Amino acid sequence: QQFGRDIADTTDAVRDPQTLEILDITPCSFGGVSVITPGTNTSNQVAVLY
Amino acid sequence: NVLYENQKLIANQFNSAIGKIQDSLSSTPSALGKLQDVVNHNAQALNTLV
Ligand SMILES: *[C@@H]1O[C@H](CO)[C@@H](O[C@@H]2O[C@H](CO)[C@@H](O)[C@H](O)[C@H]2NC(C)=O)[C@H](O)[C@H]1NC(C)=O
Repeated sequence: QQFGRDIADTTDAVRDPQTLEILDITPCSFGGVSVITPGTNTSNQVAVLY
Repeated sequence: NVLYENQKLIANQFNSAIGKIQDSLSSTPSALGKLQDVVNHNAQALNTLV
C-alpha cells in the first residue's frame, strides 16, 4: 500500500516514499466562531467563543 | 376502601412487574427501535454526505 482511507473515503494514513515510517493525515483546527453579547442597548462588551 | 385489604398483594405485584420490565428491557435489543433508527438515519445521512 501507499495510502489508506476510511468510511468517509478521505486520506488519513499515508506511507512516506523516502523512508519506511507510516504517518497520519489529520486536519488541524477548524470550525465556525460564535459570539456572546447582551445587546447594544445595555453595554458594548463582547465575548468571542471558538 | 379496597387498597388496605390487599396492600401486601399489590406491593408484591408491583415488585414482580418491576422485575418483569427490568428483564424485558434487556431481553431483546429491538425494543428501542426508534432510538437506533434515528441514530442510524443521522449516521447514514452523514456517511452519504461525506
Ligand atoms: C532512500 O535513501 C535514504 C537515505 O537516508 C534511506 O534511508 C536509510 O535507510 C537505511 C536502510 O537500513 C538505514 O540504515 C539508514 O539509517 C537510513 N538513513 C537515514 C538517514 O535514516 C532509504 O532507505 C532509501 N529508500 C529506498 C527505498 O532506497
